[PDB]
This record gives sequence, structure tokens and C-alpha cells, in this order.
Amino acid sequence: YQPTPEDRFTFGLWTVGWQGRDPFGDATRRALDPVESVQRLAELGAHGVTFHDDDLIPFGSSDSEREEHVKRFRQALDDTGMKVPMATTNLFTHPVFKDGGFTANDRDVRRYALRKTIRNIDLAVELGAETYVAWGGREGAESGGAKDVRDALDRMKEAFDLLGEYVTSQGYDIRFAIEPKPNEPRGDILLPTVGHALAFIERLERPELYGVNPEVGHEQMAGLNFPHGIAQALWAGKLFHIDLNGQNGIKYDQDLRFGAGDLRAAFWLVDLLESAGYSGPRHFDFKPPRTEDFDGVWASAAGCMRNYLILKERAAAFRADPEVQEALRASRLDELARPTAADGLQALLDDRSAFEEFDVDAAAARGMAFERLDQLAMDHLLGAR
Amino acid sequence: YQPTPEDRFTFGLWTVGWQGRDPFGDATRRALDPVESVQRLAELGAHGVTFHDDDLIPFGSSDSEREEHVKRFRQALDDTGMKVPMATTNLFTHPVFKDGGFTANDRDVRRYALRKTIRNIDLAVELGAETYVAWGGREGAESGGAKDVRDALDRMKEAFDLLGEYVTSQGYDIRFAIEPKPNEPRGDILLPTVGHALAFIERLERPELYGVNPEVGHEQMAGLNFPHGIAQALWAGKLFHIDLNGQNGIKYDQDLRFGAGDLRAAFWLVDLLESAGYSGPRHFDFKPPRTEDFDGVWASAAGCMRNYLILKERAAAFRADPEVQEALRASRLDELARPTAADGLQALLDDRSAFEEFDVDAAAARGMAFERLDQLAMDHLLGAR
Amino acid sequence: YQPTPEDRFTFGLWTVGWQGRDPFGDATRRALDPVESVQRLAELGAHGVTFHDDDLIPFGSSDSEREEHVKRFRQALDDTGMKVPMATTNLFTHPVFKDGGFTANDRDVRRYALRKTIRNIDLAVELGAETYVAWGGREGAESGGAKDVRDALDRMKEAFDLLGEYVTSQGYDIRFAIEPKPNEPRGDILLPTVGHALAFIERLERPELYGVNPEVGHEQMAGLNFPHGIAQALWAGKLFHIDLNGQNGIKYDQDLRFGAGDLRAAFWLVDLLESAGYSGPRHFDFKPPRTEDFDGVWASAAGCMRNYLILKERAAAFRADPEVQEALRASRLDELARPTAADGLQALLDDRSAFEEFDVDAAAARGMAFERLDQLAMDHLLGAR
Amino acid sequence: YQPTPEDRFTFGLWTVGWQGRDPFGDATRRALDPVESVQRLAELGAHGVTFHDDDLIPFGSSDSEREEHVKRFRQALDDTGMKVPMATTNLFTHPVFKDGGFTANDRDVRRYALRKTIRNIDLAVELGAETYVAWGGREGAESGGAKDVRDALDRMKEAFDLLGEYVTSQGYDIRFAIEPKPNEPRGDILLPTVGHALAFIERLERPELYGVNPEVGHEQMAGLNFPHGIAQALWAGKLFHIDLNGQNGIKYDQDLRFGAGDLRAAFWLVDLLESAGYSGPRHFDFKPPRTEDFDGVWASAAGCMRNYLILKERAAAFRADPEVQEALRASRLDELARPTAADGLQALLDDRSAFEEFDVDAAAARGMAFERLDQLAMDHLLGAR
Ligand SMILES: OC[C@@H](O)[C@H](O)[C@@H](O)CO
Ligand SMILES: OC[C@@H](O)[C@H](O)[C@@H](O)CO
Ligand SMILES: OC[C@@H](O)[C@H](O)[C@@H](O)CO
Ligand SMILES: OC[C@@H](O)[C@H](O)[C@@H](O)CO
Ligand SMILES: [Mn+2]
Ligand SMILES: [Mn+2]
Ligand SMILES: [Mn+2]
Ligand SMILES: [Mn+2]
Ligand SMILES: [Mn+2]
Ligand SMILES: [Mn+2]
Ligand SMILES: [Mn+2]
Ligand SMILES: [Mn+2]
Repeated sequence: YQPTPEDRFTFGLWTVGWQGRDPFGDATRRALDPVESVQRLAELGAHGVTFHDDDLIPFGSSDSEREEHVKRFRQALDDTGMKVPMATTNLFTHPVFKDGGFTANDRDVRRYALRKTIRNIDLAVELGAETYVAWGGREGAESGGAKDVRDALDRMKEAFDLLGEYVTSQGYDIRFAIEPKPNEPRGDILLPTVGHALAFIERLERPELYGVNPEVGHEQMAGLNFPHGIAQALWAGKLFHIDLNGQNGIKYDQDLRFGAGDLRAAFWLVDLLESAGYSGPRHFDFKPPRTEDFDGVWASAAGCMRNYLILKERAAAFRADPEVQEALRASRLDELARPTAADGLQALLDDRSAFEEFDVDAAAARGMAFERLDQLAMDHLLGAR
Repeated sequence: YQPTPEDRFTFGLWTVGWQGRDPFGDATRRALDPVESVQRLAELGAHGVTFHDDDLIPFGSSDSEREEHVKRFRQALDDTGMKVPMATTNLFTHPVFKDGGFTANDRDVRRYALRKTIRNIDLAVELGAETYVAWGGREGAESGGAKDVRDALDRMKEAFDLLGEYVTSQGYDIRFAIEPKPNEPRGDILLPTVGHALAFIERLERPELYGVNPEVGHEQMAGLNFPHGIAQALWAGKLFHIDLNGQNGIKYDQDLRFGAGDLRAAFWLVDLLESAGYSGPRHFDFKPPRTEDFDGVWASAAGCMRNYLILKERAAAFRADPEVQEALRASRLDELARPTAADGLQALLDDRSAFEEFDVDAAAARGMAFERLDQLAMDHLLGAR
Repeated sequence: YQPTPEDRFTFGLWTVGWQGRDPFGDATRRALDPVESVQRLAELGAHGVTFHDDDLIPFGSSDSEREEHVKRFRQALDDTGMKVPMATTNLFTHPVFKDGGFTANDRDVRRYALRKTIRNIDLAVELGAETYVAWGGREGAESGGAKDVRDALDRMKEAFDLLGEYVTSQGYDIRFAIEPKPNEPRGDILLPTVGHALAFIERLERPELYGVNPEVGHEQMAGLNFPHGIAQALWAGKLFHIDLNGQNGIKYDQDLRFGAGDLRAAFWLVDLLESAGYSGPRHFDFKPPRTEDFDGVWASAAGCMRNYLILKERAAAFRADPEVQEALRASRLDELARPTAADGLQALLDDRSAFEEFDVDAAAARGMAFERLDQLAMDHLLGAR
Repeated sequence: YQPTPEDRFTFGLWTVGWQGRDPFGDATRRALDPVESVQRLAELGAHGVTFHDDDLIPFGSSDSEREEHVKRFRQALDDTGMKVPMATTNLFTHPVFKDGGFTANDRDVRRYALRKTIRNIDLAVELGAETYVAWGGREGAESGGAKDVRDALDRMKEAFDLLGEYVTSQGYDIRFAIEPKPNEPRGDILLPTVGHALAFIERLERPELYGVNPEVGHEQMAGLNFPHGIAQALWAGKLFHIDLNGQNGIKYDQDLRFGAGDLRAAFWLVDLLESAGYSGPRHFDFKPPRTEDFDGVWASAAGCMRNYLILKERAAAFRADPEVQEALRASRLDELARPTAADGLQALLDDRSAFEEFDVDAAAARGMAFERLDQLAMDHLLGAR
């Protein structure tokens, strides 16, 4: 279960770099130099790193200081062979974003948020990023009167359309991935789930430029089934990127290492990504708990990749098992793949066996055999075969 | 606060007709004759009634018995002037639907579910229904292996496309409204939220035929902001119908009368529907608690319309108050309506005031004045002005 | 992983006997004869069975019919060596209990609830039950005015005190176990958690007669940590019985087979029961999903026992691993067991190393090493060591 | 609705003084001087203020600086007539407490936690505090192996017993109030609910010295019914203090102003405190949202007190209404207060009308009339009577 670059495991600078400051507590760790993170991550077998503008270049830096920061980072990439597959903008930390970036009530803040984004897009492309992530963490409200949501969606569409116009006029080979979250740090966040984000994208001027970047813990904060949501994104052809972590249900955003939280959902998720042949980064957006020192930081990070690899092996074994293949036929998963009425509407309407002469009682008596299947899946996950 | 037919208040036969059978308990009330419900509802000031096939015609009825049931009901409509604005199919009660209607693993069940739906569509149109609701209550799973979700979405799209082909080939003036629910009676239900349903509709062959029928308590079972979700549906032009009830957070589906549960969310919801000029039915999909006798049934039903009317008056007063108008300007809701960059991308890129010369500290120091606004909204809701 | 009688696995008659009626659906399975369940359960290697009075004796049976039902049951126990370690009363199904048993607003219903309970205590004692469970599933409210909770707690105390007096006056060797549940089928149920039940017991006339019967899925419906609550019950000396099943989050009460739902919590629960040396029944209060025929019913039951046995093995291997023992020392689990100030208050007050000369920064910098420890537990759970 | 000192409204220094740092954002407001808060709060009509040691005396101040801070504070209290009814210890902010105070795995940290607490008790007594609050916000875990909960409860008992010994040996008139919270900032916090805290107190050496300090939003984070939990605390004689604020569901800890969040629960809570005659402080532990400047801060604080006062009026009118009194009799609230069997066990056993001749069907048919009662409460709350 040794990770290698071929596994496409990526990490945000802000993940292993999180200092442990929470709503009730001061930082428990010193800041990590981005170049140190790059080197340590390369050693652990990571494919690449990702960043917010403000992770790499401290807010407010002069152009002189900005250029120095990028140069040191780029040297560390050159030395290690680490990739930068994705980047994103910090539109949530600075007090100016307290009511949003793209959907701030103040017009001047919205124009500022766009300019800050455009600037980092240029940098992302230059570094080789294929995906530009937007998490509108401050877009939303604590109170019902504070935000007219139809106007806010107009402003959100406007911002993303402008971003698409920018990218296409520059000739950039980069796509956008919108990251939904139901709440935190706002009471309610706009585009709260994968479904909301998918629906929103279809109203943009160029929908082909936009996908979703779903996060395990985000969807689980609404008590939603994360693999079901991923399946929908894949069904729509919009899974551009994914953020992997752990979450123990409906509560604050925990950002546990991948594999922690809902272990069975992690198993079904890996099963789905591997069998759908998802070929994007497996990005870990997580925080080593503030109880940990730096040794614990790197153990937590190693743990994320390790659990992914154990889960992949178990899922592959589950699908390869002919007893599982037999169980799947017994539960009629094969019949689910068959069209309901490839014979067409008229044939269906005239088919007496579909209704007039359908035996409802015989069909209702058929067991689904789902519990036996699920126990085979349990046995495999636990390696108790 | 007397309801009249002009208020467009509707009720399902299954609402006031619910006998009080829950997962742990037997029925506490005798069954209500549909004709008695129609007459009692007319007396309370209702605009109309809605039905599942199986509410009006008991499952399994011969064509002879079916025709008798429809005749008695139609006579009661003729006598009262009550409308039937909406109908729907029961694809969840009979054991044959234990694994779904449209996305059952068994192909024969899927064809049956389509034929049962088509038959009731004919009846709905004949009675004057404008909206046909689909709640896929059994579409989903308790276990991860039981349902390949991409295949299930293929089957769900296939069923709805066939329904659209049927309706258009008959020349019917009826639209479909898909009703999302996150869970219950399945562990997870397909198209769990308003967002998921909106995104799904955009992949149908004729998206113009399909909208959403969101329910207050459904969205609140995922801890989502129901008014935000409605605003999105309205923004997309897809709010075809709405189900109103009450829910006390994330737990089982409670179906309290409208106004109970989250009272402040009810206020914001009524504010939004009235100010967006929603002109569809205000349908109450609720259950009088099984503690109640028939007198309590009709009091609960009256209560639904009464709370809507009190909330409408309070919301109207809130918006009419020039002190509220002043508070809205102070929180820059007016600036939210202004385009971010009607000057265009190039002008934005060249605008030094948007970035190079933007004063971030002055803009960050501006208070949003949201708490004062929210207290004005509280004062109005409570009539403490 | 074969269960044998010495593993102390027990099942309610109502568990494998659930016909699959939910709030949205009719029964999918025919009724089981109690004697068939006993025999089938004995064949799977169960230790014993439990029952509500109404599972064994249909409601309102004459004394003559009552006798015939008990006779047939007793014979099946005689033939198999199956034990009856626990019994309980159904005070929730019949419409008369729609507002509660012990805490119904109507005094005549409360007396009847007590008499119905007392009758089944005699029977339970005769059959060999050591624990008498009480789940007050109807005690509570949907609305704030319906139940004065101080008065209701007086009535609840009164009922349990009367039951205590009854048992001690008969010289019965039977203890009560109160089963808490946050909600469903009432909007909120009284004594919603393990904590509320523990606190309540301390105010009864004979606290020594009463403990708790916590259920995995009940506490998880409040998003609480089930192993933590079980630890508190053990700490207090009050874990008289336990109900085991699975639950996926804060939602309706799912009753999945044990091991499904929150798998990691199930691991930590088995670890705790086994290391504390709990010696009571391992009772499965679950429902085979209504998708299943009878084969699926027995597959699901066997799965409960299998998952307990696998987790038991993995928890044992975890605790036995010298490398885990090393990690436990590294994380100072051993120091948690040493008294904070066995030297006393005066000694603590005079100890300068405790405050005045305490090096806060040196102690703050120590890593807890919790992540490495947790990954070892993960590796053991998955058999990846 | 003007608050005056006799209404007993109090505020923590940390509430109006919150600078607006959350997990995703920097501070949006400058620090408040404690003396400015005292004065501004006195002007709004507050009764008193509360503090953590670290709110008043910056962490690690010399004894000389400590004295100067207390002196300035005491003078502001002297100038205004502001009381200090409660005080508490910060055992959560400093990195040293990252694994807890009283239940840290490191014994030296636990001793330091006790000494830090004892120092502030002396100060609290000197200032006139009658209640000493303890919120064990760091006591808990993110992972199952990190904390043996039985040992942790031993350490928690040990600490509270030492504090009890200290207070009684000094002859102080001060009582402890334990503040439960389900999660945040730890994954799960020990003593997660009002119930767990009540139960724990019964195992302390001097139970009479300890009660609870429940918070609206804490219990609501577990989806529990806050007025029910407060009723249980009152029933037990343990409601020593209360924290009032608002919370919208199971999610992160929001700390909205009181009256926001679950409005109906706030009505039922005010009804309960006022009719039980609670005479302790009405303490607001809330945070003005970080969107607000200082004007918004004081608007939000005034809003807390205003909403309490409006709800108090509506609850009083509700109880005083003869029509509500009639509805309470119709619903048998008065019968709930009569003992179930003051005639005794033997009399109940011999009473044939209690079982043998009890007409279950006649009692089952009685409606509870709860819906009509609840609509009257709704009408009163909204001023629609
Ligand atoms: O909750 C935070 C979001 O998960 C993440 O994408 C990073 O924070 C991205 O900006
Ligand atoms: O949860 C049930 C759904 O709310 C309702 O639309 C009716 O039940 C429609 O079939
Ligand atoms: O839902 C019921 C509770 O889980 C247990 O009491 C058993 O079911 C016995 O009544
Ligand atoms: O979140 C903290 C708790 O709500 C209360 O203790 C106060 O904040 C005092 O510590
Ligand atoms: Mn993320
Ligand atoms: Mn994250
Ligand atoms: Mn509905
Ligand atoms: Mn409903
Ligand atoms: Mn139950
Ligand atoms: Mn149970
Ligand atoms: Mn708190
Ligand atoms: Mn508090």
C-alpha cells in the first residue's frame, strides 16, 4: 500500500499547512514554508500540490515580493517533479469578503473579487493547472432579509460568465470546478449541494467550461449519500475534480483524513471512482487535528493515501469475486442496465403483459437478496473472506 | 384571515384522509370518503383537491368499480365548484414497488409503473389537472451495492422521456413536477434535493415539460434553507407547484401543518412566493397528528390556511414599511440588483479602482447592518411594531 | 466466525418477524409464527429470544387463548434450549396509547398501562427473564402545549416506583432497563438520550432496580457518540442490557443489521463491551429491510452475529498488538489513568510546578500522536496489518 | 419592550466583544475594552456582565498587570451599578488545552487546569458571582482510541470534587454549573447533553453544589427539544443558570441572538422559565455576526433583550386567556397533574375498571385536541388574537 505518483494523490498547501486555529483556539503549530511542504509531500509519494493565491503569496505582497514567492515555489517543483493540477482563489479569509466575493451586496467588492480571481488564473495556467476550483465559502447569509437570492444568483452567473469569457479570450486550456457546501462559515451557503451546482451550471453561457468539485464532508453535512451524488455528477459528465476527507455526520466541518468518518461510504466511493474510470486527481482536502505535532501531520497525510489504496484493493476484490457476480445477478443489477421499453411507447401501451395481465403478486413476492449482497460487500471490506 | 377560493389553497385526499398508521402504531381514525373530504374542504374555503390514483380508486378495482368511484367524485366536484389542479400516481404503497417504480431492478415492474402512471394521467387531464406530480418515494437504496446509480438515472430519464412523449402525442396541456426527498421510506432517495431534480431535468429530451414540486419538510430533512431552494427554482423558471407543511429539523418526515416547525422559514417563504408573484396552487401536504379525532383534522387543515394568511399580511407589512425600505438600502440590497460589470470584461481589467487602487480596508470596515434589518423582520412577524 | 450459544446473541420476536409495513407501504412478508422463529434462531446459533406481550399473545385474547399461545411458545423453548433473558411491554401500537402509556394525559389510560405491564412482568419472570425493558415510545409530544414535562416526569416516576414496589413485594429477581430514544414516533420523546435516562433513575425511590437499555441507532439519531454514552453507562454501573443495530445518520430510525451504518463506531463499541467485560445479552433489535423475502431475513440475522464476531476478533488483535500498546503509551492513555492529585488539595495549592513554574509552552508543544494511533486501529479493523 | 435592570439580562464580555474570527476568516472588528462594554451594556439596560479569566486578564499577565486590569474593571462596575452574577475559566483557547483541561491525557496539564480555575474562583467570589460556570469545551476526542472515557470520567469527577472541597473549605457561597455541549471544537465532547451532565452530578461527592448551565444552541446541535431538557433540569432542582441564543438546526455552533433560529422553541422556553418562576440570570451567550460593525453589535445585543420581552408578553397573554384555559382542560393537561394511583398498588391491582373492564376502544376514540390548542399558541405568539 505504498503510494506512488501514478496514484494521482494531491494535497492543498493549506491542508498539511493548517496551523490548528479553530473557532475556540489559537494555532498549535508553526507555519510551514510552501517549499518544505512540496519536498515532504514528494517524499511521501504524492503526485502534486494545489494552492489558493493567499497560501503561496501572502495577502498584500508587492509585485516584487510576489515574484520572489513564485520563483522559490517553482524551483521546488522543478527539483521534485511535482505537478500543480489545480488552483483556486481565497475569497473568504480577508474581512473584505465578510459578505461574499462574487455575491457581496457591495458592488465594489464584487469587482475586486473578480480581479483577484483573474490574476490567479494567469498564475495557475503558467504552473500547469488543468482545473480552477471555486468554493464560494462566503456566498450566503445568516438571516433571511440580508440577501435576495435571485439577485445573488444573477451576480453569481455574471461572475462565472465573465470568468469563462476571460479564459476563452486568452486561449487557456483550463476548466472551472464549482465546489458546493451547505453551510459554514455562513449560516447557509449558496449552491449548497452537488445537485444545486449542477443545475446552476446549465444556466451559464458556456456550460462546457464548468464542472463540480464535490467534497466528501460537504455533502455529508447535509446527511446526503456522497457516492449517489458522485454518480450523478459522473452521469452528467461533470466530475472535473474531487476533494477527499472524513466527516462524522451532521455537525461542523471536521476535515478528518480520508477513510475516517463514514468508512463504508469511503468504500462505495472508491468502488465507484475506480469502476467509472475517473482519471482526475484524488485531492485530499483535510486538516491534521490540532492535537498533532509535525510528525502527526505527515502520518495523517500518509494515512489518507494508505486508506485509499486499501479501499481500492478491497473494492477490486469485491467486483472480481464470482460469488459477488452471482449475488449481483440474483439482485437483478444486470436487469437495471436493460432499457425499460426499447420497444417504444406504442408497443408498451399495447403490451397486455405490462399491465392488464401483469401478475403483481408474483412480482411482489420476489426477494431482492440485497442483505446477502451487502454482507458479501462487508466481508470484502473487512478482508473476512 | 378567512380563506376563500381566490387564495388557491389545495389539499391532497391523503392529507385530511390519513388514518394515523405510523411505523409503530395502528390507525386511530376511520377512513374518510373522498366525497365527504371534498365537501368539508369546500366549506373551509379551499380552492381545490388533489389525489393519487389509489386515494380515489382502490388498488385492483375492476373497470366497472373504477368508473363508479370517478362518477361519485366528479359529482361532488360539480356540486361544490372545487378544482383538481394536480394529480399524481401511487408508486410506493403496494409491495410490488418495494425496490422502486421507474428504477426498480426488475424490468417488468418498471414497465408496470409506467403503465399505471399513463392511465392516471388520462384521468387527471379529464378532471382538469394542470400539473402531474412525481414523487419517486421508493427510488433508491438502503445499501451501496443494491443500485448502480448511473444505470438508475438512465432508467429514470427513460421513464420521464416516455411520459413526455405520451403527453405530447396526446396533445395534453399538462406539465410534470418532480418532487425531491432526501430519505424515507428508502435509506437514500434518488434526486434527494431541489438542486438534484433541477439538474436532472436539463438532461431530459424535452426539459420544458418538467419542473419541481418542492416540499418544506423534504428540504429541511437535509438541513437545507427552503426559501433559498425555492429562489433557485424560481430563478430557473421551474417552480410548477409547491407542497407546504411543517418540520422540526433533521429527523423523520413529520408533516406538521404549515406554520408549525420552522416559523421564521415559513415567513421568508411566504415573503418570497408573494413577492415573486408565484401564481400556482398553495398545496398543503401534511398529516393531522394521529392524536386527533375528526374535529382536530379540520382544525389542523384550517390552521394551515390561517397561518399562510397571517404570514402573508406580516410579510406585506414588512415590505411596505419605509423604515424597512431604509434598512434595505443601508444593507445595500439595492446594489446587489446592479450588474457587477455591465462595462464588460476589458473595462474591468483596465479599471485600476477595481484592484490596484481599491481600498480593501475601507470596504472591509463597512458594517452590513444585517442585525438591525433582521430585528425589523422579527418585529413585523411578531406584530410588535 | 460461527456464532454459538455462549456468544449470548439474542433477537426480539418483532425483529425477524417484522412484516415490512412502513409509513409509506404495506407489508411485504407474511407473519411468522413465534415457534418457527425460535427454531430458526436456534439453528443459526442464537442464545435466546425476547418479546413484547403483544408479539406472543395477540392483543385482547381471552385468558384461554392466552394460555394456548404461551403453551406453544414454552414447548418450542423446551425443545431447543433457547433462553428468554429479557421481555418488555408493547405500550405503543394500540390506538389507546396514542398519547402515551405511563404519561398519557388521560389518567385511566395510565392505570391501564400499568396493569398491562404488571401482567407481563409475571409472565417474563416465569419464563426466566432477568431484565424487563421499558421503551416509552409514545411518551412525548408534537407540540409545546400538549405536555407539561414536569408533570409528565412526575407520572413517569410514579409508574416506575409502582413497578419497583410490585417487583420487590413479589420477591422477583428482575431489574428494569429504561430505553431512551430522541424522537419517532412522537415529535420528541421524553428521556431522549442515555444521559436523560441515567439522571431520571437517580430520582426513583429504589434506584438500584433500574438501569438503561441503550440502542446504537437511537443515540445516533441525535448524532451522539454511542461508545461514549455506553462508557458513561458502564461508569455509572447501569448497563443492564444493550440493543445492537445500524443507523446511517440523523434521519428516521433505520434498524439496519448490526455492522451496517457506522462501521467504525461498531468497532469501538465492540472494543469497549469486550474490554469492560460486559456479560449481558448481545441483543439485536433490527428489521430485515422490506425488500427481502424470508431467505434474506435469515441472511440479515446471521449477518448481525457475524459482524459482531469479526469486530470482536479485530478489537482483540488491536489491543494485543505490542505496537498498539506502544502507541497508547506515546499518546499518554496510561497517564489518563493516574489520579490528577492523589497528593490532595493543600498539596496541589502549594505545588509551584503546577502553576507558577509550569512551562505552558513546553507542554503545549507536545504532540498527542492520536493520528498514528487511529491509523493502527484502522489497519486492524481492515485486516491490513 | 424596554429592558431594565430588574429583568436580570446579563452578557458575557466575550459575546459583544467577539472580534469575528471564525475557522475561515480573520477578525472584522477591533478589540473592545472590558470597561467600554460594561458602560455600553449598562446604557442598554442590562443587569450585569460575566467573564472568563482570559477576557479580563490577558493570558500570562504578571501579578502586577493582573491587578491593574481588575482595578479598572471594578471601577467601571462601581460607576454603573453593574453586577457580576457568574464567572468561568477559559480552559479551551491556549494551545496547552488542545487535549482538554480536566481530562487532558497529560497529568501536568490537568493540575495546571485545576490551579488556573481555583485562582479565578477567588476573583469571582470577590466580585460577587453566585454561580461559577464550567464548559469543558476541550474534553473529548476526534478518534475512538485517543480517550478512554471511563478514565476520563474518573478525572472529571476528581477535578469537580477537588473544586467542591476547595469552595467548602474556604466557606464560599458559590455553586458550580456544568455546561454541556455535544461537539465543537472536539469531534465529540464529554457530557454532551443536559441529561449526561445531570447524571454525572449525582456521582460527585457533594452533588448539592453542582447544577447545569444549558445553552439553547448546544442542545439544538443534537436536534433535542430545549424546553423539554430545561423542564427535566427544573424537575431535578438543578437549573442554576441558563445561556440564551439562537441556532438554526444541526450544524456548526451559530450563536445567533436570542429569538433568531427556532422561534417557536424560544416562545415555549420563555413560557416555561416564567411559569416555573426561574429567578436566575437571563444570560445571552451569543456572537454578533462578523458582517456587523459596532452599531450592529449593540443592535444585536438589544435585540436579545427585546425578543425575550416580546415572548414574555405573548406567553403571559397565552396563559391568561380563558379560551386557552378551556383548551388546556379539553386536552386533559389538568388530568396529567393528578396522581395515577394515589390509591396504591394493591388498590390498582384489585381495580377491575383499570384492566378487566376497561373499555380500550372508547378511550382510544377520544381526540386529544392538541391541534386546536397549538393554533391558539400560534395565534398568541403572532399577536393574531
Ligand atoms: O471548506 C472549505 C473547502 O473545502 C475547500 O475547497 C478549500 O477550503 C477550497 O477553497
Ligand atoms: O413524502 C411524501 C410526498 O410528500 C408527497 O408528495 C405525497 O406523499 C406525494 O405522492
Ligand atoms: O423501537 C423500539 C425500541 O427500539 C425497543 O424498545 C424495542 O423496539 C422494544 O420496545
Ligand atoms: O461556547 C462556549 C459555551 O457556549 C459557554 O461556556 C461560554 O461560551 C463559556 O465558556
Ligand atoms: Mn474542498
Ligand atoms: Mn475542507
Ligand atoms: Mn409532498
Ligand atoms: Mn408529505
Ligand atoms: Mn425504536
Ligand atoms: Mn430497541
Ligand atoms: Mn460553546
Ligand atoms: Mn454558553
